[PDB]
Amino acid sequence: STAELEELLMQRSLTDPQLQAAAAAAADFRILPDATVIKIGGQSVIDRGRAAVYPLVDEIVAARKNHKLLIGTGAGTRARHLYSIAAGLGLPAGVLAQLGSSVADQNAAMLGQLLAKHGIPVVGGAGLSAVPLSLAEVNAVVFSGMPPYKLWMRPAAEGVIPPYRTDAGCFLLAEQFGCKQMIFVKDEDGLYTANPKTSKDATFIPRISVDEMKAKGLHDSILEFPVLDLLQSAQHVREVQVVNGLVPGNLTRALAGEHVGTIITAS
Amino acid sequence: STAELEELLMQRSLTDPQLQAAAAAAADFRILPDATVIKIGGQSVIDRGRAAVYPLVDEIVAARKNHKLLIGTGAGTRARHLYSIAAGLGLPAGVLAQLGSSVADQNAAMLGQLLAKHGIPVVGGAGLSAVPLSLAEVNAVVFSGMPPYKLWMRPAAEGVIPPYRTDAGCFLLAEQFGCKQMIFVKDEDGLYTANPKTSKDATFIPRISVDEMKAKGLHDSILEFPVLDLLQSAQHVREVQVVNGLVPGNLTRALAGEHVGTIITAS
Amino acid sequence: QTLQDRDLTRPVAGKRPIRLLPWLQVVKIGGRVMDRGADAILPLVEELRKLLPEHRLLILTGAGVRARHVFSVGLDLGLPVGSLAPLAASEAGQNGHILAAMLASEGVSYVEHPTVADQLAIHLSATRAVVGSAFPPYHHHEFPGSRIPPHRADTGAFLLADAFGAAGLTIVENVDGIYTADPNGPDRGQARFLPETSATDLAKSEGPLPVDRALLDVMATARHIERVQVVNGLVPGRLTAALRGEHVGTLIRTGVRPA
Amino acid sequence: QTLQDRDLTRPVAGKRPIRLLPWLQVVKIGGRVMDRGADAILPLVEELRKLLPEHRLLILTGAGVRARHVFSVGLDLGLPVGSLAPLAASEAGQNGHILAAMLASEGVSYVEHPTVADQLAIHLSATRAVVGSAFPPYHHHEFPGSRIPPHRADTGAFLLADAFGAAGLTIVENVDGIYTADPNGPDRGQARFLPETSATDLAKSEGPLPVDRALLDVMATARHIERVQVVNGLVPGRLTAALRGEHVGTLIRTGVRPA
Ligand SMILES: Nc1ncnc2c1ncn2[C@@H]1O[C@H](COP(=O)(O)OP(=O)(O)OP(=O)(O)O)[C@@H](O)[C@H]1O
Ligand SMILES: Nc1ncnc2c1ncn2[C@@H]1O[C@H](COP(=O)(O)OP(=O)(O)OP(=O)(O)O)[C@@H](O)[C@H]1O
Ligand SMILES: Nc1ncnc2c1ncn2[C@@H]1O[C@H](COP(=O)(O)OP(=O)(O)O)[C@@H](O)[C@H]1O
Ligand SMILES: Nc1ncnc2c1ncn2[C@@H]1O[C@H](COP(=O)(O)OP(=O)(O)O)[C@@H](O)[C@H]1O
Ligand SMILES: [Mg+2]
Ligand SMILES: [Mg+2]
Repeated sequence: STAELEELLMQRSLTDPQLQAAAAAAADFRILPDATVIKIGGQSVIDRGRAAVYPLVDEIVAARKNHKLLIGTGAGTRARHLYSIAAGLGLPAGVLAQLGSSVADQNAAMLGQLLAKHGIPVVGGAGLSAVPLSLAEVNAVVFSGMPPYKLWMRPAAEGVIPPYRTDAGCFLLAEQFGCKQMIFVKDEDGLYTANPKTSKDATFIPRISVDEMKAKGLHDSILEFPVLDLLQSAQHVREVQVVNGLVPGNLTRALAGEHVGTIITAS
Repeated sequence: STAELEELLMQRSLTDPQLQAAAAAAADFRILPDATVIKIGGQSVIDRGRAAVYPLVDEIVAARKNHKLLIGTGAGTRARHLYSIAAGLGLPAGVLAQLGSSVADQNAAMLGQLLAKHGIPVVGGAGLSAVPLSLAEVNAVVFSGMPPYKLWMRPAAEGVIPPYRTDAGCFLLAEQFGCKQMIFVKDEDGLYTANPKTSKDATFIPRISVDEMKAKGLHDSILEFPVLDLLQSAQHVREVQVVNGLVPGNLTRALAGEHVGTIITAS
Repeated sequence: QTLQDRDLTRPVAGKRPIRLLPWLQVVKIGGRVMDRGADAILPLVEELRKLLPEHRLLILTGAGVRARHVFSVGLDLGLPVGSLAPLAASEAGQNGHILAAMLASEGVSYVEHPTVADQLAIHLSATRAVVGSAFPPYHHHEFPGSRIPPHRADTGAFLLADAFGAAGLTIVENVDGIYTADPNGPDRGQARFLPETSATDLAKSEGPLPVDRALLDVMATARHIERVQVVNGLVPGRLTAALRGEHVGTLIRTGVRPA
Repeated sequence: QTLQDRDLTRPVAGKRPIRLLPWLQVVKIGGRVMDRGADAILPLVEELRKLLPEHRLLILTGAGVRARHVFSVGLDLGLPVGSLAPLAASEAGQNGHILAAMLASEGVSYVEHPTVADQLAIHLSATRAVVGSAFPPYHHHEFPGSRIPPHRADTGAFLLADAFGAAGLTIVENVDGIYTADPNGPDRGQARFLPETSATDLAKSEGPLPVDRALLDVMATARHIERVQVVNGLVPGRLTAALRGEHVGTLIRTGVRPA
């Protein structure tokens, strides 16, 4: 009933459960259903320079013949330095958000310049107006991975580090556009039972639900912990895959739908 | 099998699950099965002076014709003052334990002197050696409610306030002696959904399990929160009753097994 | 004053974030108040005019009925919540343009969200008040779950007020405050006025509120704002009284500790 | 060194309780070591004799086999855990009397638990070491649950060491340390030596340990002691090496943070 929804929208508060339930029955349009969102890790990939980025640039150029890619960048070490300065001053999470965004912008600019000669642009602006044309024509765009919350960033329960960073920024774009998948490109095969960099014998985990991660204490391990909650609330992207971008071909296979790293499912 | 238990006791560590399970099958002897342990609140009763204590003294004298009573005392306001001094210095929970014990001793001495002419003694010492004879002859004893942990007091997760105080001290004596019941005498009818002294419209709760208390956030409300865990581990005292000692007859009725305040059950 | 306070060995709360605009008063004007047109807006503009020499004001407007209409069209088109959010935020902006124009002769202008985030201190040194949109610029990055954008005008205004460490946030509504049920809804016969409530209490409740439910969630992580009053802007003088801390509507306690 | 460390606004750990005897070394002698008689005790006494000019020592003895016997009789009589606890503590006291007598010519005496709780500072100013019972005086107030008293010699000794804020607690055992299984039990073929472990890891495990399981619980609430080494007192020199922090047995991390 478009009329009962229209009637509730005019006459009730948007907080009214009846209106909320009526809105949930609305049709569900996917804006870019054939596109895939990829995050290129800031700390895990871009901060590693040529030996990490150049092979992934080659994979992206090869992949954009068969896949439509929205390529988001993490921020990494320079954002961590900015957070340490600003948090040491007691500046609130809303102020730090801007700082992390500029680092993600730097990394999108650097990645984008390696791809410019292939026609692939860096896109920005509140509306991301350059995405539809670029995606139709050169099958890929590069964007900065931070969400645009700025001073309206929701703080964590404790501390001033912004809890929604470039994992969330990339995941939410995949969800908003109704993309067919979301692939996180990092520097490890996927999720382990502990940090594989500091843990003697952590066990690789190839598939896990959000609830299983939380029960194992892995909520804030491989992805920003709020991304697990966004994942469970998501309408369109109900799972994600994390892969090792340092291994040639992992991104390519993942784009084709292969199970190559860790698949994290909402349910 | 006394022989298999004897064999495990000699040959395994006491931490061995096989030994632990064998010991759990041992017979269960109740030392004072016909006695009842009562706690007289320090803050809620004894600190209130004559108007609170004298009516309860009369009830105790009347009750010891039909019931055998171990009457433990709380500590109350003076222990709180000692804790505030010592905690403000950063002294550890093991040092504060001694301080609270001396206040509970004061209150047992004061209560005991009101009962001396009825033959009822104050008993103490590590072994409580005076209990069996007093209980057989005058049907009541007064003891100090603090556990004797002293410097070996287990601290709470946070802070230096001893978490095992006079509720625990009284409950553990009831459990050790296998008494037929444990009655906490306070200054409210029992457990409410919030502190009835500071809450406009808290709801009286006449019966609740330990798990139900924890789920409602009432773990540290009417009793010291560790007492709920001791209650669930208890072999002999699987429930307790809290009653309002300011209402004449509540103690008497409770001693007779009447449901007059809040009954808290292990299960 | 409590025994726990005296315990030297207990964990200590972290310091609060530094306050950016501690002398600022934030006032959120409901879109549905603006929807009443001149009958409501003109007395509110005169009241605001008299507040300018008394307070430094960030005036943030909500969206009102037009956002319900664009939601109706957008939902019929199937659009996701990150498409609906900027469409509604636009309506809050238009209410801000209208309100600022009414105050232009007093030196008041509407400013866009980049200016609010970054240059508010300079503009509030220039003039006594500025107007902005109360909606946050979440745009494509609105949270999924509900098909209705959760972070709306109340929520944006509180996030800003608490990030600034402002002296207060007052929400100006078309009703007296929060009731136990919609005072204009099918159960308005059962509606009881709530002079005071905590955000945690409101969050556990179910049923409609005059404030975003996300407002209660961001109050739980608030660092500075201790209370927010919802007052009736259709009653002249209640905004003025609320800005002086007088209790003339519903006080929501955020759960931030005072001391 | 972490980003979280730098965050001025995060909660700060409470101060630690003041240390009563910060210069003290606490040494727990296993009852089963004492049970071996002169063959074990005489070399241990000579080692202790040479440690007296180097360390100030509170030497706490466990109970050993005799407590197993009194448990056997008491359980057969049906007695509850608060009856068994002081009967076992008595055996730890008798081991203390024996060990102190061997050191009497060095000025060492056994002291009862009231003296340990209240007058240890005066006695350790008089003499270089004193002996006590490692069992705590929980007596009737032992916790129910297991029919075996949970708070035994390891647990008492750690509670004291941590309450004192002592420089260390070393546990002297009749094995090299903690294995993955009882190195004298039916699965000793599978027993793997653990040079280092955390108490949280040991607590999640099931199976026997050479230390009380309550030891791990009181380590979780510890405030000062960061590590406890379990060493083999049947190997002369390992106690001496452990008191200088050399890694000669199993190190248990309590989870207390260092900085
Ligand atoms: N429990 C409640 N207490 C008070 N009002 C309620 C309650 N539940 C629903 N309402 C309704 O909410 C109405 C206000 O609607 P709403 O909050 O959407 O307007 P607004 O705040 O002006 O708009 P915006 O959020 O766009 O600024 C009130 O007139 C009332 O009818
Ligand atoms: N995982 C394990 N690692 C090492 N020893 C173990 C383990 N499990 C069981 N044990 C046994 O525990 C024995 C030591 O027993 P126990 O700890 O009871 O003696 P103790 O500490 O001397 O006595 P007390 O606690 O009375 O001082 C070791 O000889 C070993 O056989
Ligand atoms: N259990 C885990 N499995 C896989 N990767 C992990 C795990 N824990 C942490 N990581 C990865 O290690 C990287 C950095 O870890 P973090 O805890 O942030 O410490 P730091 O950044 O100081 O190295 C992150 O990219 C994170 O995803
Ligand atoms: N929910 C409750 N129901 C019944 N009694 C309660 C409840 N909460 C607290 N009390 C009682 O109130 C008394 C004191 O409360 P407490 O929280 O210790 O504050 P204070 O000691 O400062 O008054 C205690 O005796 C306690 O048992
Ligand atoms: Mg509203
Ligand atoms: Mg041992």
